[PDB]
Amino acid sequence: STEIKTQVVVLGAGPAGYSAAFRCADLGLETVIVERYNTLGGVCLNVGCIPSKALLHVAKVIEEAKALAEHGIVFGEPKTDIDKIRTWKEKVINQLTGGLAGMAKGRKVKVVNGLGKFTGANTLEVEGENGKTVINFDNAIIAAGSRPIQLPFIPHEDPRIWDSTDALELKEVPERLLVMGGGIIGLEMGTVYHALGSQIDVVEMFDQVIPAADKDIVKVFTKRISKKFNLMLETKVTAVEAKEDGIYVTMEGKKAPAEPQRYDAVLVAIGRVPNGKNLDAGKAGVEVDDRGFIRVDKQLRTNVPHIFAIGDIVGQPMLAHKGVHEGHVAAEVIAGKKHYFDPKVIPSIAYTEPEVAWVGLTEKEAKEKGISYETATFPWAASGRAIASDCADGMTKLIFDKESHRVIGGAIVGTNGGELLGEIGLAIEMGCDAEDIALTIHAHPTLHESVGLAAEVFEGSITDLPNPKAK
Amino acid sequence: STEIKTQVVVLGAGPAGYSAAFRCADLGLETVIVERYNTLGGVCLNVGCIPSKALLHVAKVIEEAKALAEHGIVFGEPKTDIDKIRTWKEKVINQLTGGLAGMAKGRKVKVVNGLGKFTGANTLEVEGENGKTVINFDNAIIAAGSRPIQLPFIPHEDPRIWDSTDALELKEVPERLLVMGGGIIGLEMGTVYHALGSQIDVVEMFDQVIPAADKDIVKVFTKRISKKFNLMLETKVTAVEAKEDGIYVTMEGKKAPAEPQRYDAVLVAIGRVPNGKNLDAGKAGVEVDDRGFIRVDKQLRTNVPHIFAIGDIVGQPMLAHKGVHEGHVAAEVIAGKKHYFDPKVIPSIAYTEPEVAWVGLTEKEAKEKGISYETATFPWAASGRAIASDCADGMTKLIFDKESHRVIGGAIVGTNGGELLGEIGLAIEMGCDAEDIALTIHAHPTLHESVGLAAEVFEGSITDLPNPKAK
Ligand SMILES: Cc1cc2nc3c(=O)[nH]c(=O)nc-3n(C[C@H](O)[C@H](O)[C@H](O)COP(=O)(O)OP(=O)(O)OC[C@H]3O[C@@H](n4cnc5c(N)ncnc54)[C@H](O)[C@@H]3O)c2cc1C
Ligand SMILES: Cc1cc2nc3c(=O)[nH]c(=O)nc-3n(C[C@H](O)[C@H](O)[C@H](O)COP(=O)(O)OP(=O)(O)OC[C@H]3O[C@@H](n4cnc5c(N)ncnc54)[C@H](O)[C@@H]3O)c2cc1C
Repeated sequence: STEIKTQVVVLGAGPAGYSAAFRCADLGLETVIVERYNTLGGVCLNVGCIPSKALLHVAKVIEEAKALAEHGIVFGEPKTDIDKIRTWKEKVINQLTGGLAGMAKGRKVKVVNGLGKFTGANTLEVEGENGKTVINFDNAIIAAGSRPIQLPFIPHEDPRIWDSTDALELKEVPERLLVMGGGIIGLEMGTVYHALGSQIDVVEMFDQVIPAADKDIVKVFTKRISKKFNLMLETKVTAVEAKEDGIYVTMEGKKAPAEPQRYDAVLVAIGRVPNGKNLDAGKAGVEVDDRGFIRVDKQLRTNVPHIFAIGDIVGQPMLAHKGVHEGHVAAEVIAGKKHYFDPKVIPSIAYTEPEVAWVGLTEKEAKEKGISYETATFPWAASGRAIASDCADGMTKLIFDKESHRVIGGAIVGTNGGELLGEIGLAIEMGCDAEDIALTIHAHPTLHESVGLAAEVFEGSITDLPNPKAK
Repeated sequence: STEIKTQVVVLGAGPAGYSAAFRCADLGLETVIVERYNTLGGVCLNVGCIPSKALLHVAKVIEEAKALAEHGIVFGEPKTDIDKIRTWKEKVINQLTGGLAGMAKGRKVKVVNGLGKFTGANTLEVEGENGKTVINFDNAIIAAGSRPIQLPFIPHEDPRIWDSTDALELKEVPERLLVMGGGIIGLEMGTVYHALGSQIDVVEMFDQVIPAADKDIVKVFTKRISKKFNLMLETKVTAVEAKEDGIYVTMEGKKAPAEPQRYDAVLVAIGRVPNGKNLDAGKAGVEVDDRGFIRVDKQLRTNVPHIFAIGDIVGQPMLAHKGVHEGHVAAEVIAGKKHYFDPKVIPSIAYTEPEVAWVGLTEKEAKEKGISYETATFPWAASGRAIASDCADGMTKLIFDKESHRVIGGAIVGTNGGELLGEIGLAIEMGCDAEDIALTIHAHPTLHESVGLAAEVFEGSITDLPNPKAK
């Protein structure tokens, strides 16, 4: 065995973890990062956002190429080699995980391979293949992330029952695939496999996919994917049978078929739960809650002043950008700076086609916390760029506080829609009002000028559309 | 003949004109718009930005499809029908011009077909097929736009010598095409024709394409298109001969070939000049300058208090978004409101592949008006989204004022790069400083988060990069 000592040890090397660690190094702190897997970057880099975007990019080009056929460019069908696609994806990932190790070396952050668990309130041991390493620390940042949900009546040991990780290994292209969960992750994998040939069924208990998004926004999305997928909303999987020739799924609800359906694979994309209970947090005084989260305060302090928690392990939303930013705050706080983590806004994007992107308050949220608001919408059907890009069903929506006229939220549905959120997130943060946005000159013809036009709709000054607001 | 009377007559129905007209109608003014061609929307809609986007979209998918070949999706070569591509383009345009007429009717803006010229300081006649219509007006908005430059030693009567209009009719795919002018318009048509098969030569007097954009930005662009085009910088066309088997072009300068080269067509994309001298502006008191522009003030007043000018006919930049905004100000001013047109920022975008987009001060501009500044760059090679989208050469650049820390400019080179300008234009308008941007949470993985990352580079807080700034 062996024993070492530093100021800061970080547990987990996803976006939250290594962000904190690198920020610690840069603030002149002595840092060690503990990670159980062979590479850094955690879920996001290895089995998450990045691999997903690579496959989604491929799926998009395929679908866009095919659409050109009726305009005079006929590619015919792709000859496809999933093994090479898989190799590309692995190349993209390895490039980035290399950079991460590289930068970890440049910042002299020691990396330790093992599963780490808390010994005492100042001691953490990692049992990695290497040996038993005991770590003595002044400060600890817990960043151990989350994992996919499993149901108990489901045969999760059968290789045809997939979690997201399995979907992204791109083992095969199932002829008929069931997606359990009309959430973001599930809808994205649906998009990938449909491009590659799979027939897609989605089963969702709620009455709309992407439950958190507004109704009008998801209405546009749904009218788009219901052409591609078989959507079974307000419907529920009651039984799952592993048979030789398939997975037999029995459903009940509004769209349930009478008989059990046979599928070649089933992706269970129900959600994710925190890894809070697996660190022996108890043995360092840190309190885990019932659901698995390690609750923290504006400074990312656990109930143990010198032990911090960041990322998915801390609560919704389980998004990468959240983790990074909390990681920075947590490092800065340890390094003495008086900083706090409280963003008024956190963006969310579904990178389906069309994309569904939103930030700030949704109508639902305001309609519930009793905020009085007005919305303004610009439909892409009136957008030169959108028509010319053959993506003319989409809308940009801004949500204003009706007496301050301040922008409190925004949403997009459309191709490359997610790239419009930067402007909206910035405006909310800066306290912009409709006039500020409307009078900013937006390039023509872009999609993002729809943001400014939405504002003009509010101001009742818009000319690119019939204008009922003024006389 | 026939004679009519209204409060406002608008001359020209491009983006500036119909914007002004529609804004006038909405402000309760009696408006007539005069346009010489059969459809509304002017150059931008009919032979400009829209047709260009349509063809550019097609070209992009073609190039993106072809690149998938080395990843496991092999489409092989497209069977192409330029006549159908042409029909598509004409469909996209007709849809939008239909909407224009429609909205013109809904706003009860009378449209008059003819070439209009100024009779007196309150009287304009239009000679259209229809007849002779004399128009008596209280106010006139001049929005007659610009036209492409022609050189005099060039045989412009030869159908193989093209302006942009000719390029966009997509008559044929020349085997060998010469683009005169490494400006935006020229570089974009090069991109279209290369996708459809044309061999491309560009000849540019300056030492870089897109002269106005920063060196470091265009460096990245150039290293990309120099793989596709034959770039002849610091080179000049001295002669052009119409022969049976081609157009023989003689060049001199740094990259000039010894002998004249034979080309199947030559696109002359040197620039555009104002239509200021063709309206008999003289006969209404309006003064035209030497170069063709109708100079105006912060309110878009000509030297004749009740006669306004908007759009290309007024000065650089000759961009559609400028025209629209001025058109609104001009209408509002006429309707009594005390409004002014002075934006601190006007974006520019080349919709090539990769895109080159910039807004606010460039390094050049500041290095000349003696502003002391610092820049921050984020290279896309470090971008997960960019790598995963197979577009990993690109950079986002923010230019800050070094004592206010305010953002004064920004530029992007990369795929869909133009959609990132909205955020940057807004921040400059709002007077944001690097911290405001850096602390705004940007979605991961998007391209636009490179904006926030560039700011973090400036703050010296960035962790997605080796950070030099912090010890
Ligand atoms: C399919 C999919 C798609 C996604 N797409 C997006 C997206 O588009 N945008 C977005 O923002 N987010 C996306 N996410 C969510 C995102 O990946 C997570 O929010 C993010 O990875 C959380 O990072 P983290 O640092 O908190 O945890 P993780 O990335 O989970 O990192 C935790 C690390 O700690 C390690 N670890 C755990 N326990 C121990 C132990 N005790 N000892 C040593 N090491 C340990 C784990 O191995 C892991 O590497 C996606 C997720 C999935 C699954
Ligand atoms: C190939 C190309 C690509 C372009 N791409 C972009 C781009 O991506 N982004 C961008 O912002 N801009 C782009 N532009 C520039 C943009 O098209 C112009 O800035 C815009 O059209 C200017 O609009 P306007 O109303 O000022 O003038 P115009 O669009 O030129 O409209 C003037 C109208 O007045 C009419 N007219 C002129 N004289 C008379 C007469 N005396 N009587 C009656 N009618 C008359 C003309 O027929 C015309 O319809 C592009 C231009 C070209 C050529």
